[PDB]
Amino acid sequence: DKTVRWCAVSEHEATKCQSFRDHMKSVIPSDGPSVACVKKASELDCIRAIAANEADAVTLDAGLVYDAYLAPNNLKPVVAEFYGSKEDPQTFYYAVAVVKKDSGFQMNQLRGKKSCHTGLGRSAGWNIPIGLLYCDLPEPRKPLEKAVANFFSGSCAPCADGTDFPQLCQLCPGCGCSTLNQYFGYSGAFKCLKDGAGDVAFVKHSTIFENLANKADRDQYELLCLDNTRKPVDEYKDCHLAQVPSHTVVARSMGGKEDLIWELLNQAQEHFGKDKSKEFQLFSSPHGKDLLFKDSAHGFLKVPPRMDAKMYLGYEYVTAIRNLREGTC
Ligand SMILES: [Fe+3]
Repeated sequence: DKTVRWCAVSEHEATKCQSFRDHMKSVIPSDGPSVACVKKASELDCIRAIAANEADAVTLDAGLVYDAYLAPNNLKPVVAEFYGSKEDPQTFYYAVAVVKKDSGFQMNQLRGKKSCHTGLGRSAGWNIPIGLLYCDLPEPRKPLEKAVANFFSGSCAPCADGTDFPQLCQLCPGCGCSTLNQYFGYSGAFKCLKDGAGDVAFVKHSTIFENLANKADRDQYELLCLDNTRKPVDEYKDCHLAQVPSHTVVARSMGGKEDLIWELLNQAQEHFGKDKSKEFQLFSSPHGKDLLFKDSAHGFLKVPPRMDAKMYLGYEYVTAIRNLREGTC
């Protein structure tokens, strides 16, 4: 029963945040918790702000959860999104590589292609695909951006430094790290492919389904599998790059209001979860896709007491991330 300062990244998320706040007021008693909205330019800024006691919560892709746990931020995950359905919640998802039908190349022929990424340091759009191509990348592999810029003949990697690596923002000038960059995120990375700027988009299994309603439109796309073959977008379970942890809401390790955060989100998913309301929806919005939370999420699950980021992500994934900034071949 106090205020939770939610960190909204840019204009769109801010708008949804304002709606979230108002609708919650109309249904949460006077002794219930409330939402306040803080607008930031990026997720990176949100991490700082929470650590500096300027905000209290923000949902992050598991890839960014690692950087949020690192000093001097020291944030911890408190609430996780789950996908699939309520009967059988999936606390993970599939990273896939989407391409257009008959484009003519396999996984082993990516050098020279144009790639569309959700964002720098993110699970599906960066960490996984780059981790798999790592050794096939040219040297030096430090900084990593360098190698990626030289592997592909241009790409869109939101949040990257366009000054230092201009090839990385070739498909999306500036490399905007928010929805203001139309090619940002899952659906942004997909549009980058659909519009014809890129040859491959690294997103999740639900992305194409979230964007193309007709099975006939989806039939014009395919998935690149690790065995250098292609498969239909609905056969992602046999044709994906990896399984990664679900997105999660992070908070301060000290005086982080984890109790209020859970109390709020739990009431939120009950009143405005999937199919629960005509006035407001927590997992969709006329203002855009994946705002504040993923459209593909069906609810939340409280993370076990005082769990750290390494434990949440898993040693295998943590290990994958570490090598990404070091590794040999
Ligand atoms: Fe993600």
